[PDB]
Amino acid sequence: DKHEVLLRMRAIELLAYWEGRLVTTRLMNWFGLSRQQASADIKRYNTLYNPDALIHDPSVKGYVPKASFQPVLTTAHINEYLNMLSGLVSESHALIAMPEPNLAAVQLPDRSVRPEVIREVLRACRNQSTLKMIYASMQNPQWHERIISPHTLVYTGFRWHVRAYCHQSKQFKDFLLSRIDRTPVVVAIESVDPAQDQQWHEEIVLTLIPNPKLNSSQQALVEKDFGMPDGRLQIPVKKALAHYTLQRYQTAITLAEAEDALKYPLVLQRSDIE
Amino acid sequence: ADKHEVLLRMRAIELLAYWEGRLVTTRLMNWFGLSRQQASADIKRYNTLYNPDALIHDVKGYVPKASFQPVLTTAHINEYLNMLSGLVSESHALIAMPEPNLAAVQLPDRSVRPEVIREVLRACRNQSTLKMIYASMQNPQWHERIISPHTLVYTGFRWHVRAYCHQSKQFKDFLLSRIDRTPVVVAIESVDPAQDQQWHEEIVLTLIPNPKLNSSQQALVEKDFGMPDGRLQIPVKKALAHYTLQRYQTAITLAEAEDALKYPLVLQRSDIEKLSSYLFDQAS
Ligand SMILES: [Cl-]
Repeated sequence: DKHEVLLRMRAIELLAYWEGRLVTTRLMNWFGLSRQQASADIKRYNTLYNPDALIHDPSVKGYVPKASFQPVLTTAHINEYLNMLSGLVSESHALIAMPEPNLAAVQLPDRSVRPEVIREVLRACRNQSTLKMIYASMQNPQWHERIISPHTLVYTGFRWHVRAYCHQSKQFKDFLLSRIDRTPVVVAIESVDPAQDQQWHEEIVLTLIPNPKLNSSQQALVEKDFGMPDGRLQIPVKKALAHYTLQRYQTAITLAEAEDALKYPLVLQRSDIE
Repeated sequence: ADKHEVLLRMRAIELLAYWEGRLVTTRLMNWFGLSRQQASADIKRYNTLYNPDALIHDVKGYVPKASFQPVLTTAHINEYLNMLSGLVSESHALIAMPEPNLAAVQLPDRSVRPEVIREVLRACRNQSTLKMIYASMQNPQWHERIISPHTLVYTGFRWHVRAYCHQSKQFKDFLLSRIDRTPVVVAIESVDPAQDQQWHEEIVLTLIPNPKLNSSQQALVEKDFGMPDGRLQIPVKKALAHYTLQRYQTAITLAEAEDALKYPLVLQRSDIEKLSSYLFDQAS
């Protein structure tokens, strides 16, 4: 089964698992299917993908998941349900998306990343090319020339950057896409092998724990909030993405942050701080 | 004429052209499982019915005309990432790699249970009243709450339901990770969500570069947030204002603001007064 069919199989699984009820009319409205094709899709799911996981409930005039029901196409993350609904309605321009009634999603609409920059940066990552561009940083906020060999575009959840060799500092660094003036241009200067970006290829395990300033009842709640399996979250990450992962989890890194236990219920275990 | 699946192929053509500057027929064929004949028919359709002569053959595929404008998508990079992320199954990963040269930092949620979503969502749709078991940082022992939920909210970090709390007679935010077992529908008359004043009242927050940064530094913050007058104006519901400020990593306190390079973006001092008390909007 190819993309079209699988996306419908995925929608059947998600409606049943997260809503607890699947009616053909929802599938019809989502995909513009006939009632016949929608019914046949539910049959294919209940026959080929998740055998007898769905039970017709004539009362609720719909299908419900059996108590045995486990997803087979999706992970059991609620992220899967939000991603399905968001793909049916694009509102990436909105501060607050409303993919369906009774659901609001807080977004960060990004206007600052130009297509002409992405086009060049992505081509240079694919070609392992070198770029000449105009940049500004907090350290050096006057526009200046930079020569970079990019390997990977990165979305942090807040900002876009490219991981690139800087030919002046001879270091692998993170370059903000919002801070590139005009169109980068390809130059015939030898690029550095991305396999030499140690921080990028080296993995570390971050251990996040409930804030020690919380009482033990409050700590049990933090374990629940983060679905911690054994009183911690262990997150394997590339060294060069570790800082961004911690900010994505809103983890306390600093002493004054960890002191505000209500604001920062999650801290990085000290050994890892080093 | 075009249903979801055809509209997805059209958007994909447009986003590859606009963001990558090149559309290779093999990319289409692999993404949607098309023959070269179906792939070329899709390009012909976008080029005929959607964006007349926007694409030209050249590379085993097509390039945007110099006058190329997107017709199906806003010029937000979010649309490109959304399209790519829809094609692969990576909602579980710390770091998604939706294509070989793009890494996305994600927050996979491990705490929201489907039996809770099933009951809360149905109750939102039905305007029902629920009894449930809840714990807060204030009262971290399990206790009963009686709620009339109206909206599920994802903040970018956590999931909550906006609901009327029948004991406190106040609309509050209940974290979905803090419900134990399955909520039960009860006979109590639900409360009209039209009475949630904080949900219905819109406000406008003003975000500025951190005044501790020098003039040159402040100009880059303006470039980062596409705000060339020096102010970013955020219209938002009062009950979502704190979540918006957090999603933007904005300083709201003096102590926060004092750290310029951690908080380059700050809330205007005169707007602090318009904000609710965060940890009074949270259920007990
Ligand atoms: Cl790529």
